[PDB]
Amino acid sequence: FGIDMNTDYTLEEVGKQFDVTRERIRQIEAKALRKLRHPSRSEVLRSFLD
Amino acid sequence: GPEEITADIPNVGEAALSKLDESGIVYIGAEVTGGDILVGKVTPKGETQL
Amino acid sequence: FLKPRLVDIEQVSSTHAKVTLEPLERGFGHTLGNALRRILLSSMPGCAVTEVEIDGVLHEYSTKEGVQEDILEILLNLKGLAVRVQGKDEVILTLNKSGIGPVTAADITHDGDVEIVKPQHVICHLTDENASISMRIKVQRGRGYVPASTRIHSEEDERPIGRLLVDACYSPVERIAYNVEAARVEQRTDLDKLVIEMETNGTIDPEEAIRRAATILAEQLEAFPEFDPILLRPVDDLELTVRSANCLKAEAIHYIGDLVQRTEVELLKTPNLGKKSLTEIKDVLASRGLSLGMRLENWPPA
Amino acid sequence: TEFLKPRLVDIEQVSSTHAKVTLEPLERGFGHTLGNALRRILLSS
Amino acid sequence: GVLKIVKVYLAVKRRIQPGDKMAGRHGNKGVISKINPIEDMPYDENGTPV
Repeated sequence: FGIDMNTDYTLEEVGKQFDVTRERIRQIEAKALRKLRHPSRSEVLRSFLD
Repeated sequence: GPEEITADIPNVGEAALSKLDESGIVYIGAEVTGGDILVGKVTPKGETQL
Repeated sequence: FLKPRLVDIEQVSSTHAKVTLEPLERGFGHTLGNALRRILLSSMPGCAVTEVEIDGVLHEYSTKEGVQEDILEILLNLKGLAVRVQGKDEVILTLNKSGIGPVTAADITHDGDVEIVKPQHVICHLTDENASISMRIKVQRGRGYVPASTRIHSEEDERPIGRLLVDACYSPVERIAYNVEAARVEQRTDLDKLVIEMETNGTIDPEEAIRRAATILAEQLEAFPEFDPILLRPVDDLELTVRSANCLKAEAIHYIGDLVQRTEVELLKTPNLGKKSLTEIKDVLASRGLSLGMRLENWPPA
Repeated sequence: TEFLKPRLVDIEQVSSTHAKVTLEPLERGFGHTLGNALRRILLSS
Repeated sequence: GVLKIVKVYLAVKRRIQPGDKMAGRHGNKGVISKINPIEDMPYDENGTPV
């Protein structure tokens, strides 16, 4: 995403910047969001949705 | 685009949609207080630019 | 240090009576009397009608065809209906009548604890040969004045819009007056009497009221954060289909926290849950960042 | 139709022979009847 | 520009509360200050409050 940064970067671009590219990165995000999905992490963000 | 009186309202619970008929208009004889939706109205605004 | 007591209770009417107290020391008739007047007027059990569902009426602001009374007038008339119950704190009665003529308070169906003090009391009139009115009159018991406006906070699906809430008039007492006259008992220097002349609707006995009054009066002398909030929401907040909700409730799943603990396997083993219902549940849970087989470990705290 | 008893007291007394006692919860109109009846009794008898 | 209009008619019932203005026909105005219990009301020898 563009969080605290200029614009945002394509998964391939993020791959170039991480030296480990493609599908790999797409997985991390999926497991990242997952970790943010379950409560005690997500309850602070949950109230933001009305 | 044209505005709609439809009962389909973005971001509302069933408690909110309860007082409205299928068309989106509050029932006759239904007692209401501040904040209750009398007539559901929705207007097009595309590409929210987040 | 002579303590008072009661004497002849004179009932002059179904409406009102004069209760009297003999053994009163110097100046105590006033101290006891006014204090008694206060509690008498203020705090007393009452049975005043609360909820009323009428025939074809959505709101109290309409007029029903066949009755010259406006619906609001009929509610206001009902509020002035005096009834007394025994074993029930809240009873619901049923009123039915038709043809040309006045509908009185004796036209209701008589229940076990129902006692109508004014059978002649007019609820509403009937102007046409064939015109009929049925209504459920929900009568509950309480203390003090509870207006219809403050009655809605709790809410909790008063959805039967045909049900019009009315202001609570709970109190037997209308007028209370106390006069102290010097009361000469056979031998004693000087003592006073207490003549409390009260006014009621007939739904409370004088001895009873006068008793509870001083009962309360003396009764006052007795001293003289982790985890998701969403987990404790009822399943109805998930807004599932009636079938799924009833099935879950039948499986002892009343809250979201109970549901997120269950797995697909376990849920499919239930007698009433098919693949469609499970699809729906997974969909609505995923739509709010939840799922099945969620562990929260510590169910429940308090 | 249960009733209300007080639940918060705090006798704040000045010196010894003087005292100011207070009670928070109390049903409407009970404060006057209690205060007055106790005052009448306290003074006259 | 207006496709359709929905007019809902509310019936609100208010009784009386402090801040309301009351007056006789003699040019004597006033505002209800506090709503006093029947208990505290000045009463005659008959026992009828005011």
